[PDB]
Amino acid sequence: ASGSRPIEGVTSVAAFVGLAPTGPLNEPTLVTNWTQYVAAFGDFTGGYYLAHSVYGFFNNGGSAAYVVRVGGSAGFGGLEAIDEISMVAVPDLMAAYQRGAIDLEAVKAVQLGLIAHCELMGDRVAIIDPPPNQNARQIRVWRQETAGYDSKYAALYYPWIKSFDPATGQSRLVPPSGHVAGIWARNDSERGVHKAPANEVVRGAVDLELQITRGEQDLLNPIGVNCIRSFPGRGIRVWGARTLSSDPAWRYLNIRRYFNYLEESILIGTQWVVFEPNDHNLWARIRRNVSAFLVNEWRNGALFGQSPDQAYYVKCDEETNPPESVDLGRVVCEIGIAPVKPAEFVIFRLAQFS
Amino acid sequence: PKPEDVLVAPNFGIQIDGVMVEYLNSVSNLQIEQDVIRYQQNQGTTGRNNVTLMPGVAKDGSVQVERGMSQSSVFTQWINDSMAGRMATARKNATIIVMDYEDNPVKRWNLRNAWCSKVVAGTLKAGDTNALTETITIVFEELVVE
Amino acid sequence: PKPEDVLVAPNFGIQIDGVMVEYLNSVSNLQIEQDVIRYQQNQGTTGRNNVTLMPGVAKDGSVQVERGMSQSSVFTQWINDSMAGRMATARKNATIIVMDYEDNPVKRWNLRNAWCSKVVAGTLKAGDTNALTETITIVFEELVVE
Amino acid sequence: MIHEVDEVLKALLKGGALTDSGIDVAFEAPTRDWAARRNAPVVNAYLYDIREDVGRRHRGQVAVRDQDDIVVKRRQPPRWFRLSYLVTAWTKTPQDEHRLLSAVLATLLPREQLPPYELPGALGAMNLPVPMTVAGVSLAEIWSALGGELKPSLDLVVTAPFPAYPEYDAGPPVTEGATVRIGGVEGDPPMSEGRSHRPHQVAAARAARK
Amino acid sequence: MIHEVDEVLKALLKGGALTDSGIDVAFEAPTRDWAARRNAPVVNAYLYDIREDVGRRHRGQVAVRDQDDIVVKRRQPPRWFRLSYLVTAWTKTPQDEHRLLSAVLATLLPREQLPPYELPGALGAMNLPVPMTVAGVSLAEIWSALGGELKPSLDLVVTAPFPAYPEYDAGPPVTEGATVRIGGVEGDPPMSEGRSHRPHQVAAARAARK
Repeated sequence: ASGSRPIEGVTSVAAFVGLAPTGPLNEPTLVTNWTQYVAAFGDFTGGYYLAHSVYGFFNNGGSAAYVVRVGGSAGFGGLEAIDEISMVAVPDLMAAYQRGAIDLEAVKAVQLGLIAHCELMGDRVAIIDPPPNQNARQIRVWRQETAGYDSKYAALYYPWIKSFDPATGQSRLVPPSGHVAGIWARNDSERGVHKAPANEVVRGAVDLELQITRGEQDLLNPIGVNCIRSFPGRGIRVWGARTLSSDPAWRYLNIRRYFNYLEESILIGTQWVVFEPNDHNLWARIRRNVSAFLVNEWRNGALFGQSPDQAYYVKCDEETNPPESVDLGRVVCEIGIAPVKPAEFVIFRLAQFS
Repeated sequence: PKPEDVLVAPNFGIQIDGVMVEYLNSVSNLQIEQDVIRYQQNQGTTGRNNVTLMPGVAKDGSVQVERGMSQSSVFTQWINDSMAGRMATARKNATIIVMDYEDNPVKRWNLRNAWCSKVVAGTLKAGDTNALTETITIVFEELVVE
Repeated sequence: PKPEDVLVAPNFGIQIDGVMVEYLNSVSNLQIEQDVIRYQQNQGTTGRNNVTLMPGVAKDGSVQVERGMSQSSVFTQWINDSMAGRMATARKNATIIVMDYEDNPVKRWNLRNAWCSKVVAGTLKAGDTNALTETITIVFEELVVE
Repeated sequence: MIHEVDEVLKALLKGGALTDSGIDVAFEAPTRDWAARRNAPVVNAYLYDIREDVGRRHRGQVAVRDQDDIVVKRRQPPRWFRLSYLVTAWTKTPQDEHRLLSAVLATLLPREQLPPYELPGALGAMNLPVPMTVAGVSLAEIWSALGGELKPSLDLVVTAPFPAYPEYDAGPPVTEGATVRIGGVEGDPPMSEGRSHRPHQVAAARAARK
Repeated sequence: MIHEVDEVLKALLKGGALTDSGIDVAFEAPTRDWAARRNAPVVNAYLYDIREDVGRRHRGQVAVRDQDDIVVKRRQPPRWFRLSYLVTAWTKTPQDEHRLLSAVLATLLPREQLPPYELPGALGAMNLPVPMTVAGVSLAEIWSALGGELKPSLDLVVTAPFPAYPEYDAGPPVTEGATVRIGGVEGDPPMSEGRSHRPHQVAAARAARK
C-alpha cells in the first residue's frame, strides 16, 4: 500500500515505558484494548503506575498503544523502529523515585534522554510528570532551576490525578500523563489536531493532590506548566496548552502537534519516491499530491485563508538544484501553512449605564 | 519567447498513481466549468430592469482516455477494485500533461480523487481493419489546471 | 513481450453453452459500467463546498450479435425456449473471446445468466446484393472480464 | 525497414506454396517496357505508396529500465506506416496467370500478421507483430500513372512500426528519500530543515520492490 | 521564406543519419527527362504546392513595444503557409532505393517541429516553431501532372510562418494623465475645465508600472 496510495492524514498511538508483572521484556507490544492488555501484561498486582496509566489512557479514549516493559518484576531505543507512535510516557519513573531507590539526578537524566529521543524521531512529543507532594512555588523552582528543560517536544502536567485501584479498593495517586495522553487521542477523534487539547475532562480522575488557584496559575502558566483544575459544574479539566519551550513561536501545543502531524502524514505518503528519477515529473507528482492533501485541511478550517493560495503554499519546483542535493539522490519540498492561535483568555466588561 | 507566441502540438501524456498506463490514443474534452446564476429584479422606485449573473459552485466532470486493446488489464483491475467498494485504493490522483516541442510539459490538469466508472470495448467486426479500441470513463470530483 | 506491447487484432469468437453457434459477423459494444452517485454538501463551520462521488451497483446489459442467417435456427430455438417460460434451460453461460495472432485466447468476457430477448431479420430488398443478416439481442445479468 | 519487409515478402513467396517451380519475385515497376522484356513467369511486388497509420498512433512517455529495475530512459511509442504493394503475376498464358494469382492468394491468405522471430534483425528488434492484409479493399488511375496496363492485382498492405524514439534521459534515482520543509506562509515562523525518511522506511521501500 | 525551408531540408538530409555516403539532394522536377540523365544515388525534394493553413490563422492587433515598456507599433499575427515536398530516392537497384527511402524516413521522423535555433536568419528571426510532418496522408494525378512515373514517395509538409506587415503606428503616450469635463446635457450649467490627474496619481501609476 506504500507504492500506490497518495498522501493521506494519519490514529494516535501512545508508547508507555515502565514496569509491569509478566509480559515480554523490552519488546514493544501493540495493545488495542484493556482486555488485550490484561491478557498480555498484568493487571493491578503491584506498586506500578503502568497499569493505572494504561487504564486511564483507554478509559479516556485511545485507539491503540505500544506498551514497553523494561524492568517489570512480580528502553527508548526500542521505540525508534515504530513510526505510528505520536506520544510517550514513563509512568513508573516517579514510582521508583518515591521509594528513594532512584535519586532526582537519575530522573532528570532519564527525562533529558526521553526529550532528546523525541527530538530525534521528530514525530512525537513527550509528557512530563513532576515529583509528587509539591507546591506552586516548589514546582516553579523545580521547573526553572533543577529541571530547566527547553524543548519544543515536551509538555509538563503538574498536579497528580487520584484514580481508583481495584487491587485495594481505594484511591491512589498516579501521574496524569497516562490519562492526559488519552485526552489527546480523544481530540484526534472529536476535534482534530488543529485544536488545543485544553478544555477536556479527565474521566478517570476522582480528586487532585492540590487545587490550583488563579493566583498560582498566573505564575505557573508563563513558565510552560499546564495545570489540572476542578471547576464547579464542570468537573476536573485540563488548563493549559503550552510546551516546555522558550521560543515564542513554538509556545503553543496545538501548533507543534499540527506541524508534527502534517510532517508525518507527508512523509508516510511520499514513501514511493525512493529509487524514482529526480526529474520534473517526480516534482510535479509531489506537488500535486501535497496540494490535494492540503486542500482538504484548508476546507476543514484548520488553516486560515480566503482561498487555498493564501492558506497554504507548496514549492517543489527547481528548488532541488542539479549539483546540490540531486547528485546526493535527495528531493526537497517546501510547504508553508497558516494555523490559527487559540483564545486563552476571555475578557468581559460590564457597564452600569445603558 | 512570449508565452502566447509558443503554440501547442498534440503531444500529450497521462499519469495515474497506481495504474500503470504509458500511452493513450485519444483524450476527450476536459473542461473547467462553473455555474452561472441569473436573477432578474426591477429597480424598485423607478422600474428599470436589472438582471444579474453571479458565480455558483464549481463542477466535477468525467475525463475519458482511450487506449488500444492489449493483454494488459490495468483498467480492468481498476474497475474491479471499484465495484467491490474498496475505494481506499480505488480513488487515485491523475494528471494529464500536454507539452510543446522539446518535450517540456506546458500544461497540466490534475484530477483529484479520480476513479474509473465505465470500460467499453470497441465493436468487433470480422472485416474490420482498425485495431480494437478500449474506452475508459474516469470521473473526478475536482479538476485543477496548472 | 510486454502485455501492453502486443496489440489485439479483430479476431474473435463466441461460445454459448447449449447453443451451437461457431462464427459471427459482428458484436456490439461490451460495457462494464457502474452507477455513480453525486452528493453535494457544505461544511457546517466554514461553509466550503464538498461534492463527493461514490459507487452504485453493477449494471446489467445486453449485446447484439449479427450473423449471416442460414437454415440453422439455434437462436430461434433459444428464443422459443425463453418465450414459453422454460427459463431453467433458457439461461445459459456465454463467453466472448478475443485472441492474438497465434489464435491464443487473450480476453474472455464471461456472461452469466444470458438468454436471447430479440431476434431481428434483416431488411429484404429485391435488388439487394450483400447477404441478408440476422440480429440477436442477448441480456446478461453479469458480465465479468477474465 | 522497407527493405526488411521486401526480404520478408520474397522469402514468403519463394518459400510458400509455390515450390513446384522456381518462380522469380521482382520489385521492378511493371511498365510496358518492363513487361516487354520478361520471358519467364514472374511475380511483381511493386511498392506503390507509403502512408502513416494515424489510427494506431499512441503518444506517451514510455519508461525504459535497465537490469536494476530502475527507469533510465524515456521514449515514445513507435508510429505505424502502411506500405502498399501492387502484386501481379506475369505468364504467357492467361489461364497460367490466373493459376499463379490463385497460388499467390493461397500462400498469402493464412498470414494475417507476422511473428517477431521470423522477421529479420532490424524488423525483429522491435518484437512487435506486423499486420499483413491481402486485397483488403482507383486502380485504373494507379496503373495509368505507373505507365503500365490494367491487370488483376493484389493490394498487399504491410504495417511497419518505425520507432520514433527521442531517447530522452531521466534523472538519477532518489536514494536518500524525500525531505519536507514546513513553516509559515507569511514567514512568521522560520522554515525548518524538516528531516527526511528514516533509514528503516527506505530499507522497507527498497525491499518491497521485489 | 521558401529559400530557407529548402536549405533547412538540405542540411537535415545531408547532416542526418545518411552520413555513410555523400548523396546529392536535388529540388529538380522528377520528370522522365530528369530521371533519364542522373547516374548517382540522389534524393529528390520537389516542391509541389503552396497552401495557407487557414486553421491556424489568428486575427488581432498585436502590440509591439520598445525598451521603455510602452507600445509603439501595432501589427498582425503571422499567417502560416503549408509547403508540400515530394521526396523520392533514386538509385539503380530497387532494394537500394527502398533502403534509401527507409533511411530518409528514419532521419525525418524524429523532427516533429523545428526549433528557431536550427532555422536560418530570415526564418529564425520569427522565434517560432516550424512544424514538419512526414507522410500523414491523389498521388497518381500529381505524378501524372509532372509527367513522371509513379514511385514510392514521401509527402513532407512544412508550416512556414509568413509575416503580415501593415505596421500601424500608435499615438504618443499619455504622460499628463486624463482630464474630464462635466456639465449639463442640455447645457444649462456651462461646461467646466474639470482639472486632471494629480501629480501624485501619475507618480504612483508610473511606479506601479514596474
